[PDB]
Amino acid sequence: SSCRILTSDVFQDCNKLVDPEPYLDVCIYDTCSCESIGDCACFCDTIAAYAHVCAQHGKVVTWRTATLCPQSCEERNLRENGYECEWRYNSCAPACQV
Amino acid sequence: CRPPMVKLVCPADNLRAEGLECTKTCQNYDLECMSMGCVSGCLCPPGMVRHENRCVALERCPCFHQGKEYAPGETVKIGCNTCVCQDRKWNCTDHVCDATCSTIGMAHYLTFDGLKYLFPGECQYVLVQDYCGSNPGTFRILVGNKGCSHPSVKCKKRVTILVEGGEIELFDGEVNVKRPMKDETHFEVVESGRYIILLLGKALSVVWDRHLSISVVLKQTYQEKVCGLCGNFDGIQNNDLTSSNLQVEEDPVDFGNSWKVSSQCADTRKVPLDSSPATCHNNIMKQTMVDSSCRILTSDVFQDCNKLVDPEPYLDVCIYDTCSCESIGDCACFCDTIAAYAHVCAQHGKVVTWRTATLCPQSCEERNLRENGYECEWRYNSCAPACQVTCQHPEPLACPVQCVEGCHAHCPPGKILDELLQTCVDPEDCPVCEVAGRRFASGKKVTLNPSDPEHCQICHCDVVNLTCEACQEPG
Amino acid sequence: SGKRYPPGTSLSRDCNTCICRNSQWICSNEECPGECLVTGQSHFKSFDNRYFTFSGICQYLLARDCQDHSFSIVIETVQCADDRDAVCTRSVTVRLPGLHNSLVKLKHGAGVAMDGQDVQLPLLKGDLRIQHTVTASVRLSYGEDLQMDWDGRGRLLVKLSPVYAGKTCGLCGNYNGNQGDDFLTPSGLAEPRVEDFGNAWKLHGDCQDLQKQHSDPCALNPRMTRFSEEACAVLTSPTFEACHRAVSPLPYLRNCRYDVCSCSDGRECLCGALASYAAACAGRGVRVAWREPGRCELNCPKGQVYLQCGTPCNLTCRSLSYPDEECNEACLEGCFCPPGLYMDERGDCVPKAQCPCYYDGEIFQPEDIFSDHHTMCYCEDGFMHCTM
Amino acid sequence: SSTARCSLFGSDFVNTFDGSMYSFAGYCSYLLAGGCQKRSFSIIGDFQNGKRVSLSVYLGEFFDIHLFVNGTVTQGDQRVSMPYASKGLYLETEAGYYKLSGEAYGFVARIDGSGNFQVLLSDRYFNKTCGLCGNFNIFAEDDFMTQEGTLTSDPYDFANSWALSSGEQWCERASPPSSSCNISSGEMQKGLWEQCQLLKSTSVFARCHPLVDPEPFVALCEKTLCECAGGLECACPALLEYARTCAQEGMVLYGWTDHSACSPVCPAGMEYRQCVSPCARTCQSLHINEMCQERCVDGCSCPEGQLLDEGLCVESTECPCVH
Ligand SMILES: *[C@@H]1O[C@H](CO)[C@@H](O)[C@H](O)[C@H]1NC(C)=O
Ligand SMILES: *[C@@H]1O[C@H](CO)[C@@H](O)[C@H](O)[C@H]1NC(C)=O
Ligand SMILES: *[C@@H]1O[C@H](CO)[C@@H](O)[C@H](O)[C@H]1NC(C)=O
Ligand SMILES: *[C@@H]1O[C@H](CO)[C@@H](O)[C@H](O)[C@H]1NC(C)=O
Ligand SMILES: *[C@@H]1O[C@H](CO)[C@@H](O)[C@H](O)[C@H]1NC(C)=O
Ligand SMILES: *[C@@H]1O[C@H](CO)[C@@H](O)[C@H](O)[C@H]1NC(C)=O
Ligand SMILES: [Ca+2]
Ligand SMILES: [Ca+2]
Ligand SMILES: [Ca+2]
Repeated sequence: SSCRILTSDVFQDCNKLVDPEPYLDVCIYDTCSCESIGDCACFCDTIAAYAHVCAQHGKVVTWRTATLCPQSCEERNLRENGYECEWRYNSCAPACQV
Repeated sequence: CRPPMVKLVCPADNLRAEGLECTKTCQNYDLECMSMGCVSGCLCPPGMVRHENRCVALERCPCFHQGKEYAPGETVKIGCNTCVCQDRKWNCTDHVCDATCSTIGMAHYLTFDGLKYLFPGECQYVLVQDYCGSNPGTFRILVGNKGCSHPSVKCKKRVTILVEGGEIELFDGEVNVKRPMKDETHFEVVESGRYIILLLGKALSVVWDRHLSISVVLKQTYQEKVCGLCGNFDGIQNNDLTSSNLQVEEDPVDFGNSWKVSSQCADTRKVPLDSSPATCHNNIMKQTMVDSSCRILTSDVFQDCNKLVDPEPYLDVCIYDTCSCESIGDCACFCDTIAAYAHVCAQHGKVVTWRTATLCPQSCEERNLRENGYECEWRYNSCAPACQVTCQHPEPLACPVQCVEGCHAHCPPGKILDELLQTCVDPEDCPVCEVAGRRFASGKKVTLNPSDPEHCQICHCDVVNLTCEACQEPG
Repeated sequence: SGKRYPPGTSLSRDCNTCICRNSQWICSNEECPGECLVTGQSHFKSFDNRYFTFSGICQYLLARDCQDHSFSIVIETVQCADDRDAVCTRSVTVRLPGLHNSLVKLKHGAGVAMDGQDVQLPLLKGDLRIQHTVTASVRLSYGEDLQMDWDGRGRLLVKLSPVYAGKTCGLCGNYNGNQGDDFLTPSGLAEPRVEDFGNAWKLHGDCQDLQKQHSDPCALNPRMTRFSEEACAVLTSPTFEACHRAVSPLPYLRNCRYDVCSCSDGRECLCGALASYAAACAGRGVRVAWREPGRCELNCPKGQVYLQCGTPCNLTCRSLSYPDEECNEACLEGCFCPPGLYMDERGDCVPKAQCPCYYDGEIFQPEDIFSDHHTMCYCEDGFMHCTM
Repeated sequence: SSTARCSLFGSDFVNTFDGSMYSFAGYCSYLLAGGCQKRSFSIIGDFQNGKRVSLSVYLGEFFDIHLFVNGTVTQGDQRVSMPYASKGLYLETEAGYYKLSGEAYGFVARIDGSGNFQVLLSDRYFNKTCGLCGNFNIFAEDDFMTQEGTLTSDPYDFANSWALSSGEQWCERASPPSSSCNISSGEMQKGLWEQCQLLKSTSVFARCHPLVDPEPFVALCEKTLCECAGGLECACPALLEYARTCAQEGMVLYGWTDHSACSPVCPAGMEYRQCVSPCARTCQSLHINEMCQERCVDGCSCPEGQLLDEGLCVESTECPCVH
């Protein structure tokens, strides 16, 4: 039921282009064996993989909330004495920039 | 031997030739010592004692605590009680401080007097009430769990509290009134950070992290006038398992079933006592991975707090919860057990930053993105003040909690926050009220002065309106 | 305890009674005698029932009378194995300022000395009595408000009566009813760490200060994790089911796993930890039979035999020479032989026809006719039928 | 350097990380290495009576391997095949010699054909480990830090301190065995004393003298040339340990076994090379060069051709396929 997020409302656009059944087989295999305690990463990385494939086919996806795989980004603004606030988490942003 | 001390020899006069053997220093001066004779050494004069190789000339030598040196006159703060060493012994006040329940995780409870115990249940239970024995009584706080005999991503808690004829309850991260109480003046809600702080009187308060932790706070006023799963708040720790039937039990699982609300629901079962709860049972590796992750409680960033608060209770909960809890996508049955210890540390003045990007991240960027322009005022904090001033609650409040974690807004001075709008704003744009001049809350919907009909000059204020209604004459 | 009882019953919590009326128990609140316990490696129980472990190596104060000075008890600890976590008690010293300011020393072989001189027991001085026990132990008894037990291999107990409530101080605590103020150090202030607490009651400065109290000595000997976990799971098993309800097991389970992983011979550390729990259960009332050929059935000598619950009233050959003395004892465990046979000097239990007399300190033989110019006596059957 | 070396060679002998030799006729299990403040692992050595049986490695409290000299290996009580790779430990065979690598944990353990143990251990444990192979400072005068934390001079009350019992073992103290050499001697000693002397004289050994002294090596051999019989191969264990030492200190030495008349034992087909590479191209290997750039290793390997296929040597023409 946690891995049925692959077949969820926010992925419906991508489920038509890419079959989720392979990535669902991995989501069950990994986090059955993986005992997750403090780093829910053997689950959140299997879903970030499918979302990466979806984005390469033009389907940008925002599946990540505060109670599911949060991925904060505030540390790259706090090391500066003043909180300049330029770093922000992006669903899918260009990897090739200047 | 050296001049500052004089040599000694065994006299054959008396067997009591206490010399180098019974070497009086500071921490053993008051204590009693054996002796079969002297060692015929060279010992300090009758008017002084050894200390750190120095024969400190006076009996003013330090007054230790936490293995640290304190010269006379120096002070320490323990709780709400300052304490000072006069001659050679500490001299503390007798102001009884405020006590605090807790629901550390899914199935554990920390009494007022301080007693961790294991009680997994699935019924509805009395957490604390004043209706106890020969008391008239004022309130009745309950706690209702569901699917929580085994800690997991199941176990959502529900809490009902009954005070002044009221019924305000809460679940699913929200507070829901069901019956408003009479004296609305004392009712007060503060939604600051990760928490719902909730004030109900001069000597009652509740603190809830929206998921599992229930921390009701009480004051000296009660002092052996309450009972429930939290105990009676009398200082004695051995009598916190006095059940409803007025006797102590040796087993906590039979104590809690005395405090269920429905007599016809299930009694939770005596589990056979094992250190490996559910899934740590047969898998010794997962019993080691859970420990080493829970040994963060004894880590470098907590060393300051490990001296004030023993981590061994909170470590027992960290192993129990996330053994049973199968965490998949929400690592919360681990991160909440450690946020609890950090909250206790902060109340003793020890602010702590334990939270990184690969361990319990807790982002806060959502309260800036909903605005078309990313205004960037909300920021996560190690521990920030829970009692502040806003458009709604502009006045300073009774502050049972010094600071709290969570996503805290911040913008430069001369700007006040509202909660309806995620952003902050100047004061004058708040719907604040001042009718006839005096400073009070933001136009609280309260009938002022029902007491004196002749002096009944009623004045309400919805948002800004300089209004005053008329008092309906009884005749 | 999850059991129905009709109205009008009267339970007892071993010190106080509780009568059922209208679904509520009416309970008496009289004060109860205290028990501070030293056992295992370095496992302590306070008078107010706080359990803790402190592995310090010095001469510590355990219990003192702290408004007057009727007694003081001092405990001497040593490292007791190759492991650094193994720290046992070797001796315990006692001071009675009321009697010559005498100094009793209970030794590691269950011996006893008074001011250097070793002593043959019993030692019926005026106030204090010291006699052996059914288990080759030793019991000090000063008046009627102070009992002790053996510090041969390190299992001291002390019974203090309610007249010492809140007027004692030491590692054993205040004896006031509260568990929370038992880490109360001599400066009138409580410390949260057990390491700092015990290091404040040491009597010598040359000694070291313990920096670290460990909890898992199985980490330094990882060959014993399986034996330690499986051997004391019997304590949480249904073999002890009758006193999980009377006294909590999980500390005694925590002391076993520390002792078997830490000590030299876990034959005896295992079977000394299980006996620590059984003695606690029996103190409430629950007698238990946990002995087996595997689980340490002791080998009583030739004439004697294991006996779960007996009576030390009519056994020894000294009891026949002293009948008008009383036996206000309990039903004890140990090694006896059948009732027609009575112990002797040399531990040989014989009939009462070969039982000597222990008159006037001296010992006479089964038909010694002694006489004087102002009396005549004869030891018949353990009793010396004196006349004038 | 970056690493260390302990060795338990011959009958009862030991060589510490810092160059201290001593005999120990142990009767039970003893700790060889591991942290003395916090143990993430513990290498252990089990004896039956004087003579050694197994090397063991326990990882905290969750995992255990027991490699024997006979070849058997067991995880706990269940006997397992070999090779084996579980939990960051690769139980393999390099150059005819069994190996137990724990580079994540920072150690390499190997037993040879004669049964001699060996432990290589990282510099991340300098003055951070103590046991029967002592500590890993540079000084050899202080290798006897007992488990109580005190020095010592007798090797036994030191090594008896590190005994680690079990529910099944329950071991007693060990004592020096009786010396039947003071009585059994004569023309044997005069002739047999020679083999210990060549460590000095012969040119091949005559250039490690600035690296390490043979003085403690000749001392330990002469007390074992007296009980054996019918040959001169009783001195070569001390002689082999001297070579393995000088190589570890950064001087490999060649051809010393041509005239020494003591060939270290190895299985059929393979003979004792010195300085062979561990990644010997076998019959079912990928031709992947400039990757196995590890240090050169002593051991036995096949002839010039004659590749390896399941623990034997066979010519390349008879290479099989796999399906
Ligand atoms: C990053 O996310 C925002 C909002 O979804 C989007 O407008 C933007 O195009 C993304 N990255 C870029 C710079 O393309
Ligand atoms: C401690 O402080 C109080 C304050 O009133 C004082 O009366 C008392 O003499 C002081 N000494 C002690 C240690 O009680
Ligand atoms: C957290 O709050 C404190 C007190 O306001 C402040 O000093 C600190 O800089 C804040 N840090 C963060 C992470 O916002
Ligand atoms: C203020 O109160 C008056 C009553 O006299 C009412 O008519 C008016 O609408 C109120 N103003 C607001 C903003 O609610
Ligand atoms: C010797 O090897 C055999 C082969 O199966 C094994 O059974 C045995 O246990 C080994 N020796 C010892 C002492 O274990
Ligand atoms: C080794 O560690 C001990 C214990 O801290 C220390 O006393 C000693 O100086 C260290 N020795 C070296 C060579 O660093
Ligand atoms: Ca209480
Ligand atoms: Ca107390
Ligand atoms: Ca050394």
